[PDB]
Amino acid sequence: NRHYYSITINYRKNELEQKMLLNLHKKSWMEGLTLQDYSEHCKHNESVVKEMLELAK
Amino acid sequence: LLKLFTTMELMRWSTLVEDYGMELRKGSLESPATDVFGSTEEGEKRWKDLKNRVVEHNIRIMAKYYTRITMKRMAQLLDLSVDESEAFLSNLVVNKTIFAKVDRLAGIINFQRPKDPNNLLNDWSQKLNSLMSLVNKTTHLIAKEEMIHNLQ
Repeated sequence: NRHYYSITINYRKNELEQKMLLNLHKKSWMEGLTLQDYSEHCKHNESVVKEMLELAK
Repeated sequence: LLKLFTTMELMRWSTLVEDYGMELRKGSLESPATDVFGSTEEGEKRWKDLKNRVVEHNIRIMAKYYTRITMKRMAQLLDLSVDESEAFLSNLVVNKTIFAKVDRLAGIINFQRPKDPNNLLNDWSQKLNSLMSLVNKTTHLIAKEEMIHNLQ
Protein backbone atom coordinates (compact mmCIF):
# COMPACT_ATOMS: atom_id res chain seq x y z
CA ASN A 1 0.00 0.00 0.00
CA ARG A 2 2.97 2.36 0.39
CA HIS A 3 3.11 4.77 -2.58
CA TYR A 4 0.29 2.72 -4.16
CA TYR A 5 -3.38 3.24 -3.26
CA SER A 6 -6.75 2.60 -4.93
CA ILE A 7 -10.13 4.23 -5.55
CA THR A 8 -13.78 3.24 -5.21
CA ILE A 9 -15.88 1.94 -8.11
CA ASN A 10 -19.60 2.41 -8.77
CA TYR A 11 -21.88 1.47 -11.66
CA ARG A 12 -24.68 3.08 -13.65
CA LYS A 13 -27.58 1.66 -15.67
CA ASN A 14 -30.29 3.50 -17.60
CA GLU A 15 -33.74 2.15 -18.47
CA LEU A 16 -32.68 1.07 -21.97
CA GLU A 17 -29.93 -1.18 -20.60
CA GLN A 18 -32.26 -2.31 -17.80
CA LYS A 19 -35.15 -3.39 -20.02
CA MET A 20 -33.08 -4.41 -23.06
CA LEU A 21 -30.54 -6.41 -21.05
CA LEU A 22 -33.13 -7.64 -18.53
CA ASN A 23 -35.60 -8.83 -21.17
CA LEU A 24 -32.61 -10.05 -23.20
CA HIS A 25 -31.42 -12.23 -20.31
CA LYS A 26 -34.91 -13.47 -19.43
CA LYS A 27 -35.33 -14.33 -23.11
CA SER A 28 -31.85 -15.88 -22.95
CA TRP A 29 -33.34 -18.21 -20.32
CA MET A 30 -36.69 -18.51 -22.16
CA GLU A 31 -37.74 -20.12 -25.45
CA GLY A 32 -38.38 -18.68 -28.89
CA LEU A 33 -42.17 -18.82 -28.91
CA THR A 34 -42.07 -19.63 -25.14
CA LEU A 35 -44.55 -22.46 -25.74
CA GLN A 36 -42.17 -24.99 -27.34
CA ASP A 37 -40.31 -26.71 -24.50
CA TYR A 38 -43.29 -26.75 -22.10
CA SER A 39 -45.07 -29.79 -23.57
CA GLU A 40 -41.63 -31.42 -23.88
CA HIS A 41 -41.41 -31.71 -20.09
CA CYS A 42 -45.18 -32.09 -19.67
CA LYS A 43 -44.94 -35.26 -21.77
CA HIS A 44 -41.49 -36.23 -20.47
CA ASN A 45 -43.10 -36.55 -17.02
CA GLU A 46 -44.55 -39.84 -18.32
CA SER A 47 -41.37 -41.17 -19.98
CA VAL A 48 -38.18 -39.82 -18.37
CA VAL A 49 -39.26 -38.25 -15.07
CA LYS A 50 -40.82 -41.57 -14.03
CA GLU A 51 -37.27 -42.87 -13.65
CA MET A 52 -36.42 -39.78 -11.59
CA LEU A 53 -39.56 -40.39 -9.50
CA GLU A 54 -38.65 -44.04 -8.88
CA LEU A 55 -35.08 -43.07 -8.00
CA ALA A 56 -36.48 -40.24 -5.88
CA LYS A 57 -38.53 -42.81 -3.97
CA LEU B 1 -38.85 -54.10 -62.78
CA LEU B 2 -40.82 -50.90 -62.19
CA LYS B 3 -43.75 -52.95 -60.88
CA LEU B 4 -41.33 -54.81 -58.57
CA PHE B 5 -39.56 -51.60 -57.50
CA THR B 6 -41.93 -50.23 -54.84
CA THR B 7 -45.61 -49.52 -54.14
CA MET B 8 -46.72 -52.80 -55.70
CA GLU B 9 -50.38 -52.38 -56.66
CA LEU B 10 -52.40 -55.55 -56.15
CA MET B 11 -52.70 -56.88 -59.71
CA ARG B 12 -53.53 -60.22 -61.30
CA TRP B 13 -50.65 -62.43 -62.43
CA SER B 14 -52.67 -63.61 -65.45
CA THR B 15 -51.34 -60.55 -67.28
CA LEU B 16 -47.84 -61.81 -66.43
CA VAL B 17 -48.69 -65.33 -67.66
CA GLU B 18 -48.61 -64.27 -71.32
CA ASP B 19 -45.62 -62.02 -70.59
CA TYR B 20 -43.62 -65.02 -69.37
CA GLY B 21 -45.01 -67.15 -72.19
CA MET B 22 -43.82 -64.73 -74.85
CA GLU B 23 -40.64 -64.43 -72.77
CA LEU B 24 -40.13 -68.11 -73.57
CA ARG B 25 -41.34 -67.71 -77.17
CA LYS B 26 -39.31 -64.76 -78.48
CA GLY B 27 -35.62 -65.31 -79.22
CA SER B 28 -34.44 -61.75 -79.94
CA LEU B 29 -33.47 -61.15 -76.30
CA GLU B 30 -33.50 -63.05 -72.98
CA SER B 31 -33.34 -66.20 -75.08
CA PRO B 32 -32.24 -68.85 -72.45
CA ALA B 33 -35.68 -69.02 -70.85
CA THR B 34 -35.78 -72.69 -71.85
CA ASP B 35 -32.42 -72.89 -70.07
CA VAL B 36 -34.10 -71.38 -67.01
CA PHE B 37 -36.67 -74.17 -67.43
CA GLY B 38 -33.92 -76.66 -68.30
CA SER B 39 -34.31 -78.85 -65.23
CA THR B 40 -37.65 -80.54 -64.60
CA GLU B 41 -37.83 -79.36 -60.97
CA GLU B 42 -35.49 -76.36 -60.68
CA GLY B 43 -37.62 -74.20 -62.98
CA GLU B 44 -40.75 -75.29 -61.13
CA LYS B 45 -39.16 -74.25 -57.83
CA ARG B 46 -38.13 -70.91 -59.35
CA TRP B 47 -41.66 -70.35 -60.68
CA LYS B 48 -43.64 -71.49 -57.63
CA ASP B 49 -41.19 -69.76 -55.28
CA LEU B 50 -41.26 -66.75 -57.62
CA LYS B 51 -45.04 -66.27 -57.50
CA ASN B 52 -44.82 -67.14 -53.80
CA ARG B 53 -42.03 -64.58 -53.38
CA VAL B 54 -44.05 -61.78 -54.96
CA VAL B 55 -47.27 -62.86 -53.20
CA GLU B 56 -45.32 -62.51 -49.94
CA HIS B 57 -43.49 -59.33 -50.97
CA ASN B 58 -46.73 -57.50 -51.75
CA ILE B 59 -47.94 -58.56 -48.29
CA ARG B 60 -44.75 -57.05 -46.86
CA ILE B 61 -45.49 -53.83 -48.77
CA MET B 62 -49.15 -53.55 -47.78
CA ALA B 63 -48.14 -54.43 -44.20
CA LYS B 64 -46.60 -50.96 -43.85
CA TYR B 65 -49.97 -49.37 -44.59
CA TYR B 66 -52.50 -49.82 -41.78
CA THR B 67 -55.46 -49.69 -44.19
CA ARG B 68 -56.85 -53.04 -42.92
CA ILE B 69 -57.07 -54.69 -46.34
CA THR B 70 -59.30 -57.40 -44.79
CA MET B 71 -57.40 -60.43 -46.08
CA LYS B 72 -60.68 -62.39 -46.01
CA ARG B 73 -61.83 -60.23 -48.93
CA MET B 74 -58.31 -60.21 -50.40
CA ALA B 75 -58.48 -64.00 -50.63
CA GLN B 76 -61.66 -63.55 -52.68
CA LEU B 77 -60.10 -60.95 -54.99
CA LEU B 78 -57.01 -63.12 -55.50
CA ASP B 79 -59.17 -66.17 -56.39
CA LEU B 80 -57.19 -68.59 -54.23
CA SER B 81 -57.93 -70.94 -51.34
CA VAL B 82 -57.53 -69.86 -47.72
CA ASP B 83 -55.51 -72.99 -46.90
CA GLU B 84 -52.47 -71.84 -48.88
CA SER B 85 -53.02 -68.44 -47.28
CA GLU B 86 -52.61 -70.18 -43.93
CA ALA B 87 -49.46 -71.68 -45.42
CA PHE B 88 -48.50 -68.12 -46.34
CA LEU B 89 -48.95 -67.33 -42.65
CA SER B 90 -46.63 -70.28 -42.01
CA ASN B 91 -44.17 -68.33 -44.16
CA LEU B 92 -44.90 -65.18 -42.13
CA VAL B 93 -44.15 -66.83 -38.78
CA VAL B 94 -40.61 -67.29 -40.12
CA ASN B 95 -40.90 -63.92 -41.89
CA LYS B 96 -41.24 -62.22 -38.46
CA THR B 97 -44.99 -61.61 -38.30
CA ILE B 98 -44.87 -61.41 -34.48
CA PHE B 99 -46.31 -57.86 -34.68
CA ALA B 100 -49.87 -58.73 -35.68
CA LYS B 101 -53.34 -59.39 -34.28
CA VAL B 102 -55.65 -62.25 -35.24
CA ASP B 103 -59.27 -63.05 -34.37
CA ARG B 104 -60.86 -66.32 -33.25
CA LEU B 105 -64.42 -65.49 -34.35
CA ALA B 106 -63.77 -63.59 -37.59
CA GLY B 107 -60.88 -64.01 -40.02
CA ILE B 108 -59.79 -60.39 -40.27
CA ILE B 109 -56.20 -59.74 -39.21
CA ASN B 110 -54.71 -56.58 -37.70
CA PHE B 111 -51.12 -55.48 -38.32
CA GLN B 112 -51.54 -52.59 -35.85
CA ARG B 113 -53.52 -51.52 -32.75
CA PRO B 114 -51.02 -52.70 -30.09
CA LYS B 115 -51.54 -52.42 -26.34
CA ASP B 116 -50.51 -48.77 -27.01
CA PRO B 117 -48.68 -47.61 -23.87
CA ASN B 118 -49.60 -43.95 -23.49
CA ASN B 119 -46.17 -43.12 -22.02
CA LEU B 120 -44.35 -44.18 -25.22
CA LEU B 121 -46.62 -44.32 -28.29
CA ASN B 122 -49.15 -41.55 -27.65
CA ASP B 123 -46.27 -39.69 -26.00
CA TRP B 124 -44.25 -39.89 -29.22
CA SER B 125 -47.18 -39.02 -31.49
CA GLN B 126 -48.28 -36.10 -29.31
CA LYS B 127 -44.67 -34.88 -29.15
CA LEU B 128 -44.21 -34.86 -32.92
CA ASN B 129 -47.69 -33.46 -33.60
CA SER B 130 -47.72 -30.72 -30.95
CA LEU B 131 -44.06 -29.76 -31.36
CA MET B 132 -44.30 -29.93 -35.16
CA SER B 133 -47.31 -27.60 -35.01
CA LEU B 134 -45.39 -25.29 -32.67
CA VAL B 135 -42.19 -24.87 -34.68
CA ASN B 136 -43.94 -25.17 -38.06
CA LYS B 137 -46.43 -22.56 -36.85
CA THR B 138 -43.39 -20.54 -35.74
CA THR B 139 -41.60 -20.54 -39.11
CA HIS B 140 -44.16 -19.31 -41.66
CA LEU B 141 -45.80 -16.90 -39.18
CA ILE B 142 -42.81 -14.57 -38.79
CA ALA B 143 -41.58 -15.58 -42.25
CA LYS B 144 -44.81 -14.26 -43.77
CA GLU B 145 -44.57 -11.32 -41.36
CA GLU B 146 -41.31 -10.57 -43.18
CA MET B 147 -42.92 -11.25 -46.57
CA ILE B 148 -45.54 -8.52 -46.01
CA HIS B 149 -42.86 -5.91 -45.23
CA ASN B 150 -41.98 -5.57 -48.93
CA LEU B 151 -45.43 -4.16 -49.77
CA GLN B 152 -44.62 -0.77 -48.19
